[PDB]
Amino acid sequence: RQLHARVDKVDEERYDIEAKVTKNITEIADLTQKIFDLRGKFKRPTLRRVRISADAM
Amino acid sequence: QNGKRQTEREKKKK
Amino acid sequence: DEDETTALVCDNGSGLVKAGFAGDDAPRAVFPSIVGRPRHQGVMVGMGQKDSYVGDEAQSKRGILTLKYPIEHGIITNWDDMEKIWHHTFYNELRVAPEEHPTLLTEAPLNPKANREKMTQIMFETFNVPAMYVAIQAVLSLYASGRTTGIVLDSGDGVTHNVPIYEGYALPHAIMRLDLAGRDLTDYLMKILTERGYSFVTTAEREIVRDIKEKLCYVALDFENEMATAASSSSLEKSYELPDGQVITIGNERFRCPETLFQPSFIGMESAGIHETTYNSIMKCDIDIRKDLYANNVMSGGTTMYPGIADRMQKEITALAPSTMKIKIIAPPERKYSVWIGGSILASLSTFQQMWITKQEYDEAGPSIVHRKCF
Ligand SMILES: Nc1ncnc2c1ncn2[C@@H]1O[C@H](COP(=O)(O)OP(=O)(O)O)[C@@H](O)[C@H]1O
Repeated sequence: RQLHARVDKVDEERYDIEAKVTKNITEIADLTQKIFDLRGKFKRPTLRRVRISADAM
Repeated sequence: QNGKRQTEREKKKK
Repeated sequence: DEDETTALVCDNGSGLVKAGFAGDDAPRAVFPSIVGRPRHQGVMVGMGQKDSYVGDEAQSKRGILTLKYPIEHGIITNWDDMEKIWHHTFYNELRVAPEEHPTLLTEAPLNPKANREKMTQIMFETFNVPAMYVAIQAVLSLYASGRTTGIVLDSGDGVTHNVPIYEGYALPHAIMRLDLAGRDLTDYLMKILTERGYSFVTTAEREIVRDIKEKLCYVALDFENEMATAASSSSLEKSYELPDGQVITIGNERFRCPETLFQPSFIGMESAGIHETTYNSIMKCDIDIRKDLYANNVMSGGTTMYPGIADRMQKEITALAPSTMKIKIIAPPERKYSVWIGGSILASLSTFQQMWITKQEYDEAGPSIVHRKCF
């Protein structure tokens, strides 16, 4: 009987622990995209294949 | 003379 | 990140939100109680740019945003924006999860009921906080100031509450509440500066005027003599630098705005002013209470940082008070930062562990529990 009470309690707690992990994963995914947008902010001005045809032609 | 917590509570219990 | 499930303390007003954890001396971060939104059409693509901005983000990007305050005169009218402010407060700058910490919020004693009820619901439903308490601003100020007896005159951005407390108990019949606040003084300063050739009517302009007010304005000890000189000579003008390089100087307007606290008629308000209401909060209490409240006028809230205000408040009430008796003002460098400080103290008291509402009782009662358990 104690084990039934224990398994019932552990899954209630387990749900909350899994939810907490999920919340931190979600924050990483969101933070990661903000960083990627900031990366594009500074990399963008040079993302070209440049100054080749200028002499070839 | 005339709640967001109820939803989470249910998820963990179900 | 803490070694204990210390309560989080968030002093959420109509101005700035001060937040940190219980047991500390100061908030970890402060935030404008603002959610900002663009008033322009985007032209460039791949610029990031949010639909809405929160707190300091909203203020930093304000050049093209209209800025709204979810709290007006001490009450939350927009709780979706407060959920955003609290998300930011807790997860971006304090970087804590209320789910593992009790949370203490603050309000005036006659703040309409929806405020404490919605504050309770947001923290229990969106943050799933294990416990809640909504505290009295006067109580918090009294703990911060080292007193159990006195008048708490809290003249901040939202409302002036002005509640007399004796031996830690309310004397509610003597609350000389007044719908006159720092936000009205800001509005008055925008208008009086408009008269000097510097119009202030947009959001960016309003934030600038609030900054001007905080650095340049004062109430002084004697209005008529201060104006006799300020209205006659440039020697009392003070300059301010605006973000675009403009320079504004303010003369008698520098104190005529703030003076509205003593002369409310300046903005069309029908009121005796904050010093008469302070006096009446003492006078309306029993005669064996009055002596202790006269000796303990407790200053807190915003506007308490105007030059001449502590000296003036004691002068104005001692002038109405009877002779022989000594009347005194308490106005520590902890003025206005007393509500947050009190939150830290109160949250941490062992006797207060019987006041916290848990996320147990909450589910059976709902957010209305705040009216059964807090005050
Ligand atoms: N030097 C100052 N001059 C004029 N007003 C001030 C000054 N410092 C603070 N105040 C005003 O205090 C108000 C904030 O009230 P406050 O009680 O501190 O809210 P809270 O309890 O949430 O911290 C703002 O309108 C601010 O402009």
